Amino acid sequence: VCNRLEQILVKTQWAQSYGEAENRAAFSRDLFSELFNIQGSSRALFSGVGVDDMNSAAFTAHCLRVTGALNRLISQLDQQATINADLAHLAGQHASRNLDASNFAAMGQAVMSVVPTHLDCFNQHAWGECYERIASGISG
Amino acid sequence: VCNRLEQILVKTQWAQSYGEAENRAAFSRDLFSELFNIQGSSRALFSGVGVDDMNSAAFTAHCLRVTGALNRLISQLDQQATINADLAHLAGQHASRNLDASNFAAMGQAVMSVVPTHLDCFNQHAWGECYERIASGISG
Amino acid sequence: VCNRLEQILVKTQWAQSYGEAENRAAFSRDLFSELFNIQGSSRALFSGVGVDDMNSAAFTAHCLRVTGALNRLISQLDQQATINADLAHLAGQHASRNLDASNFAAMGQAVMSVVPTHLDCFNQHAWGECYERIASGISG
Amino acid sequence: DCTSLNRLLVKRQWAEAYGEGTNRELLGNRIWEDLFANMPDARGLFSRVNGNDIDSSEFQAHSLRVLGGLDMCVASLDDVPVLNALLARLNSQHDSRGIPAAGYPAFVASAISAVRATVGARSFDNDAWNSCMNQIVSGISG
Amino acid sequence: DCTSLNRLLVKRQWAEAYGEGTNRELLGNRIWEDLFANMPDARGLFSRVNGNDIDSSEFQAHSLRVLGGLDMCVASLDDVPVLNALLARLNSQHDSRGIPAAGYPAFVASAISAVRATVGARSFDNDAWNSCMNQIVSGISG
Amino acid sequence: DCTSLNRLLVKRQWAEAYGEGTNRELLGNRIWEDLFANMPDARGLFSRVNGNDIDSSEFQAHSLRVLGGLDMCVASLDDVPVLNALLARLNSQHDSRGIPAAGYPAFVASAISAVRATVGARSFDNDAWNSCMNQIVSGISG
Amino acid sequence: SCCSSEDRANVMHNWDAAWSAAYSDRRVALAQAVFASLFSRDAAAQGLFSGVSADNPDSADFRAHCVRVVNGLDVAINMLNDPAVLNEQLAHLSAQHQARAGVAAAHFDVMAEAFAEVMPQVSSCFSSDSWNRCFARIANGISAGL
Amino acid sequence: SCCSSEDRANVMHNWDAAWSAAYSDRRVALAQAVFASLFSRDAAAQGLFSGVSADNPDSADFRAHCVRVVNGLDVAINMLNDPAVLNEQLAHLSAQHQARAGVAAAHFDVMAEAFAEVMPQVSSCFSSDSWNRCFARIANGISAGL
Amino acid sequence: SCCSSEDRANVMHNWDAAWSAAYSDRRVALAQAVFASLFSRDAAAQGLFSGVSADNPDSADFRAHCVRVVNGLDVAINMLNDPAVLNEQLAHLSAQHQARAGVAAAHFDVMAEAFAEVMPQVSSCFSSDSWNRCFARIANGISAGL
Amino acid sequence: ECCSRGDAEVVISEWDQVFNAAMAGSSESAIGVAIFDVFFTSSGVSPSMFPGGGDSSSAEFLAQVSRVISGADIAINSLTNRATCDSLLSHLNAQHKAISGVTGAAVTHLSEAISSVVAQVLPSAHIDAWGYCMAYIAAGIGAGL
Amino acid sequence: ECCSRGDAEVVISEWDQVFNAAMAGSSESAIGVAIFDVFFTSSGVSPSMFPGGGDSSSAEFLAQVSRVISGADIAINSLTNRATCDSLLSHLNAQHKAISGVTGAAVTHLSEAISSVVAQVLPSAHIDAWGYCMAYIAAGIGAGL
Ligand code: HEM
Ligand code: HEM
Ligand code: HEM
Ligand code: HEM
Ligand code: HEM
Ligand code: HEM
Ligand code: HEM
Ligand code: HEM
Ligand code: HEM
Ligand code: HEM
Ligand code: HEM
Repeated sequence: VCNRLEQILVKTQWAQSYGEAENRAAFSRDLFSELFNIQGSSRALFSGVGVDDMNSAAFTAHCLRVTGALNRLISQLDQQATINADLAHLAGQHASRNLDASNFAAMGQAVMSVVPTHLDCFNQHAWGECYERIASGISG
Repeated sequence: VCNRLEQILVKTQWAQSYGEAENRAAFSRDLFSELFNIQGSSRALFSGVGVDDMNSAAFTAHCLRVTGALNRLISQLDQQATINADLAHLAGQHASRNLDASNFAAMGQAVMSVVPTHLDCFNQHAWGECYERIASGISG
Repeated sequence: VCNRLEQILVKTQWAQSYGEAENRAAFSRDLFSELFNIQGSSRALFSGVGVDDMNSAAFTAHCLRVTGALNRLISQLDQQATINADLAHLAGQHASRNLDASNFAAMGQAVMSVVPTHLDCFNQHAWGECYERIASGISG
Repeated sequence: DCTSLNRLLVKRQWAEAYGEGTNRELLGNRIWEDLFANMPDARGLFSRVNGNDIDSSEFQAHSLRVLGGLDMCVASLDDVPVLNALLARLNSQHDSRGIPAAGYPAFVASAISAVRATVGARSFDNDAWNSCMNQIVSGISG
Repeated sequence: DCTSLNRLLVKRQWAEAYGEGTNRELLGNRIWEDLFANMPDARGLFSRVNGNDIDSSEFQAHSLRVLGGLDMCVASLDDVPVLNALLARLNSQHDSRGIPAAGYPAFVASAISAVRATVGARSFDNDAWNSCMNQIVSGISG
Repeated sequence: DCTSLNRLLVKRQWAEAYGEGTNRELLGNRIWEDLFANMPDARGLFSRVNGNDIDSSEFQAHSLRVLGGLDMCVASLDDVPVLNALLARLNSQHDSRGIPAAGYPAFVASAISAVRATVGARSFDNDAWNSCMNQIVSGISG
Repeated sequence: SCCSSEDRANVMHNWDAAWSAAYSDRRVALAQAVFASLFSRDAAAQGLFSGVSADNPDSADFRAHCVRVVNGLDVAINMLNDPAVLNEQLAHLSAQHQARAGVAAAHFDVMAEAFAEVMPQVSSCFSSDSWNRCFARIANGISAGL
Repeated sequence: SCCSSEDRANVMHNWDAAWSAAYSDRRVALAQAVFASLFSRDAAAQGLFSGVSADNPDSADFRAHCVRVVNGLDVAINMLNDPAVLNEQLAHLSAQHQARAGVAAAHFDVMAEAFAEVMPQVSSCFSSDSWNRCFARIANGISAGL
Repeated sequence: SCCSSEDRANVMHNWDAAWSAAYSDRRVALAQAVFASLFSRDAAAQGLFSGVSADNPDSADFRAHCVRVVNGLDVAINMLNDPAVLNEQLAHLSAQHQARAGVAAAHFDVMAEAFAEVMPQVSSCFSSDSWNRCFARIANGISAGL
Repeated sequence: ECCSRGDAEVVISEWDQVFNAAMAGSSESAIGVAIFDVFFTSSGVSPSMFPGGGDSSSAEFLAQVSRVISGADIAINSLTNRATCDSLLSHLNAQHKAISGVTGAAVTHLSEAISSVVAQVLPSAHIDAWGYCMAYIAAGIGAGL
Repeated sequence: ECCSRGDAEVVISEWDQVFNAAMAGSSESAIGVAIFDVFFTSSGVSPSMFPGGGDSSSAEFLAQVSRVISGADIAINSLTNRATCDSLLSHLNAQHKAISGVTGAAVTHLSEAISSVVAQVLPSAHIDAWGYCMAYIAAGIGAGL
């Protein structure tokens, strides 16, 4: 899953879609807005980071940490040993958060929702394979 | 799969993404370009409609017939009895074309690729459910 | 000094020069920048309101209170009994601040400096008379 | 009256308010909506051209025929010999149709009011329009 | 009549003239200003909602409630079973209120005239609007 | 009523609808066209200023004199002592002119309606305008 | 042939630029030349207009007939942006010409030639192609039935 | 929380894009899902709607009640640009719900959840944050007094 | 001198900016200063205003006369974009001043000086050249005949 | 030319305003049924020629109606590209040559039924442009029939 | 957020249209007096707490009225810069802590009296935006009171 050719395609489209500076913040807020719109039960899981107001600094900061982690993982997609160690670190952090498989399936569909709306070209096949590569490393 | 609420969302986003007039032609060409880029083995299946030149009138006409059929199916998504009869008609036409499940999975990923690049909002969850609803009616 | 005709002229030109919203803040900062540029010894008098950084919220707030007081006084220029009582209140507040006549002459020249740079028409005669009317009520 | 100068002013302002294409329907609608409101019995005179629905295609064709006839006369205001012949023919198309004599002053008032609303009321010469419009309808009525 | 095609046209043009936000007050004001001018006794029926000052906040809320009820029925024009149930409930809110039977044809005339003024008179289908509006008020009146 | 706050609102909206230059003729035309339509006998009162042709230069000067007098009073709404003296003089110019007592409520209705049409009907304070306009005409009439 | 959207936009503008009531001593000149041309191409057509003094062209009677007929074209030309009303008008004009003995559909082919000869001489900027197709769309609606 | 100017602009546009009378077979679907969700979260609330045949959801009677109730929200949502009129309307709605035995303010908290569950599924482009605050501004005006 | 198109545009804007009914406690101040200046330059002119209590300037009677007179200028100034109506108004004003014993044309030259003294003190942005020519165009229309 | 670019543009715009995927399927079926009702009476073609037998309550017929107007929808939206539209009409022509009973007159009747129904739901429709463009579509579909 | 940028912008624009230095002082006094009249009846605060004793004909009270609305005017015009506005409200908060009798409820009453009087002289006012922004101003001034 997620071969060396697909990694380059996903790295290129992510960097362009994720953008820079405040665009990353609006992108990250849009991602969790789509997550909540897809799975309403996932919103309560973030009650500890100011999810009551999604424009607050506290919740915007959480969204950037998650997309920033997605950013650092995609950045290391072509270094298999490095990303495996990083995903294992993330898997350890998420193990106590009472998450299930549908939580990560909803996050994936949220990614498949927001990423292409900031692009002119999007290969959902490569993104499906490479997101699955990342999510399975975290989910367990 | 594809409940009455999801149908409205998909109908709205399809009509806006598909567009009007020549935009439908460029959209339809982009869809099959992504299909061929995702599954190279699917291109030969269209050798009978001028696929050698994807800007030709013959191949552009075929792309519009397929997306036009997708257009008429989505238009009738909220009339279960009507769309079931139409999908059964389409299933009869495709049964002799030597297609498999991966052909329709690739077409779906192509749809998930081109549709959101013409939108500001895209719900891939609803599109996944409702495309699966349509494709399963044709694939058999 | 500052007859009923001059009051109307000064009220019109002040309201237009002072402006609205953030323009009042930039105007008020410019006024005290010109005051400090005209009389360097006056800057230390404001060490209690963050004058070390003239773009800080604390010093911008002080500049707005002073220009806001100038705004409320000019607004009541045509109500002699009301503005006399207000100037007497201001004279009581300034009596313990160890200010002299040159401090108020420098502030006046600062006003004569910043106000016309936000106008197409400016009557320095009327402004000289009416500022003197206001400043003498505060200075003692 | 309707002096030679009045006829130039009326011709210029008529062409402006009458206009081209569908703008003529905008002027016509102002005329018939005003006429029927001030004289409700006039609508019955147009039962053969669907006067009950002034927005129908049938009545709009009638409306543009009438405005075309008025435009015809306005254009010939400075050519009195031809105007008289145009008015004599228009009289033959209206006589014994049962048209009340009060309908022509009322139509004049509606036509002038519609032109005034289209070109603007300021400096509008009601005397030139009334006098020149009266020369036209006096050749048609009776 | 009010054919299936009429209902699509009325729904489209109603939504356009009705609009969003404060545009709904623009349409409502056209209706009540026309209704009260043509039927001055209708204003007394709205004394509890300050009918003497149609620009007050109290009457505007009432006006938008009425237009909301009409919008409710217009949207359900192609869903006859639900429409009949909506009309039956609206009848219960108006019966024994002392509303003259002439008020409903007059309201229809004002509503259609206001929609016509908002979307444009050219090609306006008075037959579709009258026939579809009559189906609505006939379920409310009486 | 006509409270101190009402007078500020009326002054602001009057100046807006009254405006500058030829915009004053636009407001005046709305007033006289409405007044003469609702009270046709009022036009005869203005025979000396060519009331039959409200678009003539003679009547426009009269119209602007009247609106100037109203503007004069509106501007002094918050200066009651001067207002009373202005109204007393205006009473002397209208007494024994044969002006029916019903003309002043009708003029008030036309003036308010014209201001409302110019500044916009939404949130228009009919109570402030009626109460402040009534203070003005009650000093003129009789 | 089809009178397209671009055709009727061109034809309506150039016609109204010549026929507008804002100008003087144009309608008679244009209308007279049209009928002068019609009689020059179909000497038998003049007999159909014996009630309007066709043998005295400069009479107010014949001038008014020419203006009256050609203004009927102006009414129809300015309906080209509302063909639903145009179809009602062309049906109205057809019934009037059926009640006139001797008026045949081939006469409108001669009338088309008369306009095709007069208009290029009078209209600055004239597109004969657009004119021929949009005149046909109007004339074919009238000449149907006869 | 405050329903800001940007909030109501967003909410009014996305709501009207879904609820407009120009579309068909949307209002019933949306309104039914709202009440289906309400009953799923508060089984006791169904008893308050015994006069509208709540036990037969596909009846024209219950469908009309759903549309009638939700259209009341459409009226209030489109008043967000004239809060003086909205306050008059919310006071009117409050008196009507006080005269209904058993309707409590906590029920509107369940109604908010039903809309918060239905709208994301149906409205392309949906801002739950803006919706939650502007629904609260309307619902708090109605549920005052009970 | 001629009050040009640019003159009256400038004068009408600056006058209305000072005289608008939207403001308070400006008209009396301006109008009083005008008449204070007139009496300062022509002590004999005060006798012509004995019916309006000229010897008690702060009376409501004299204040109303000042406002009434100066507002007459506002009416005339705002007619400068319709001189046909202005000429009708200036003829009307002339007949009213001819019926007043003692009012001479030289008095308007003193009235012009009073405005020329007051307006620069009160109007932010004031063009005395444009004012002098457009006041003359109005005053010459009134003072004709006396 | 017949069905000029300007004609095609206004026809497409008015058609998509009246017919698009965002509308309810019942509405699109109601329009298509009305089109077929008009076509049946002007052409005299037997409804038994179609699946469902012309019955508006038969799901088989509403799907057949959806397929036919969709074919017209695809052709209409391709009107500004004559080369692409010619190919679409040529494919439709080959399909109808293999169908016993399809005549060029009936294809014209159905194309005119489209224009007349559009003008009923959109009375401001450019019916001359509709006539020229649907005649162009009809000539391609029924070529040789 | 409460009193968003859009809310602040419309509040400032409507406030400065109703209250600015180009207006007559009598008009600004009339508005401020009306504000205080409303505040006195909704808060029950004694007018003897203020110089002039609430008497609208006392120059001492009209100056006190001018100072209070001017403080609100300065805060309102600073609404689009929260950092500057927070500092202005913090200074006002410290001043009122040293004043015996000032409660947080009364500060809310006076801030609401501002909004209600504005809506009387400007009936088209955005009263929701006024409520949110004046509540934000009131919370800063009366913090801890
Ligand atoms: C799929 C890629 C994901 C990545 C890269 C990721 C990464 C992160 C990161 C970097 C943090 C910050 C931890 C900290 O600094 O304290 C975090 C926190 C968290 N994430 Fe994830 N995450 C992912 C998926 C998910 C999903 C699908 C869910 C739930 C549906 C989830 C729920 C949470 C929660 C509940 C927290 C802690 C919130 C708190 O601190 O109160 N994560 N995640
Ligand atoms: C998923 C939704 C699909 C729809 C709505 C659809 C619809 C259509 C339509 C309307 C035609 C035109 C038939 C005609 O008019 O002659 C067609 C032809 C065809 N389609 Fe599909 N199709 C779908 C999926 C697929 C996929 C996934 C493939 C292959 C990977 C495929 C392969 C073909 C082929 C080979 C033809 C015939 C080409 C020829 O005529 O030479 N279709 N389809
Ligand atoms: C000429 C018009 C003036 C006006 C209207 C004015 C008004 C004000 C106002 C309203 C305050 C706020 C007091 C508070 O809220 O605590 C203030 C403070 C102050 N002003 Fe003035 N003032 C003027 C002139 C001057 C001048 C010319 C100087 C010095 C050159 C000066 C020096 C100060 C100082 C030192 C403070 C207090 C700073 C602090 O709080 O630490 N003022 N003034
Ligand atoms: C300047 C004034 C008028 C002009 C130029 C004018 C002209 C015309 C014209 C050209 C026609 C078309 C006749 C045809 O083609 O059959 C017509 C028809 C008609 N006009 Fe007049 N008209 C005028 C005033 C009036 C008035 C004031 C009335 C009634 C109050 C009236 C009533 C009618 C009627 C009843 C028809 C017959 C419509 C039909 O049944 O086809 N006209 N008019
Ligand atoms: C399609 C036509 C109409 C519809 C949809 C309609 C709908 C409504 C609605 C929804 C209400 C709100 C009831 C409430 O909340 O208490 C109402 C109130 C009312 N309507 Fe109608 N209405 C229509 C026609 C009329 C007509 C023609 C009249 C009178 C001539 C009328 C008179 C009233 C009255 C008196 C009230 C009570 C207002 C009050 O005191 O609160 N309605 N209407
Ligand atoms: C606020 C209300 C009104 C104001 C301020 C006002 C003011 C004026 C003014 C300033 C004049 C000019 C007098 C002159 O220069 O000779 C005038 C003239 C006149 N006004 Fe009024 N007026 C008002 C209402 C009315 C009404 C309601 C009527 C009749 C229904 C009326 C009838 C007249 C007449 C007949 C003249 C004499 C015109 C002439 O022959 O020159 N006025 N008015
Ligand atoms: C576009 C082409 C034409 C138009 C628009 C047109 C229109 C008209 C009009 C408006 C009238 C006046 C009817 C009346 O006043 O009663 C008329 C009369 C008449 N037209 Fe036509 N016409 C056209 C072509 C022709 C042609 C080609 C002929 C015969 C060669 C013809 C024969 C007549 C005759 C005989 C009359 C009767 C004149 C009379 O006796 O008063 N028309 N036409
Ligand atoms: C934003 C939220 C709500 C709005 C806008 C709203 C509005 C409405 C409207 C317009 C009606 C129709 C009144 C009539 O036709 O007589 C109604 C009826 C009713 N509502 Fe509400 N409502 C809301 C929430 C609720 C909730 C949460 C409950 C209870 C859990 C409730 C209980 C009722 C009841 C019992 C009726 C009576 C239905 C009948 O018997 O006909 N409402 N409401
Ligand atoms: C542009 C210059 C002037 C204008 C626009 C003007 C206009 C007016 C107006 C509107 C009135 C009120 C008439 C009434 O209410 O009955 C008036 C009255 C009068 N004016 Fe003039 N005036 C001008 C210059 C002068 C001058 C220079 C004089 C004499 C030096 C003068 C002498 C008078 C007198 C004596 C009255 C009578 C006041 C009374 O007894 O009530 N005016 N004028
Ligand atoms: C503008 C006119 C027409 C268009 C655009 C059109 C288009 C179509 C389309 C797209 C299909 C579906 C092909 C498929 O299943 O893949 C179809 C089928 C069919 N058409 Fe046409 N058609 C038109 C006119 C007609 C006419 C006039 C007739 C008969 C007189 C006709 C008879 C049929 C029949 C019977 C079928 C069903 C064939 C089958 O079930 O295998 N069509 N048409
Ligand atoms: C939005 C609400 C308020 C604002 C913006 C405000 C602002 C101000 C300002 C600017 C001053 C003048 C400070 C100076 O002299 O330099 C002042 C003084 C004063 N305020 Fe407030 N205030 C508010 C509410 C209140 C309330 C609710 C009370 C009492 C219940 C109050 C009691 C006083 C008193 C008594 C003074 C005079 C203190 C003195 O004369 O020394 N204020 N206020």
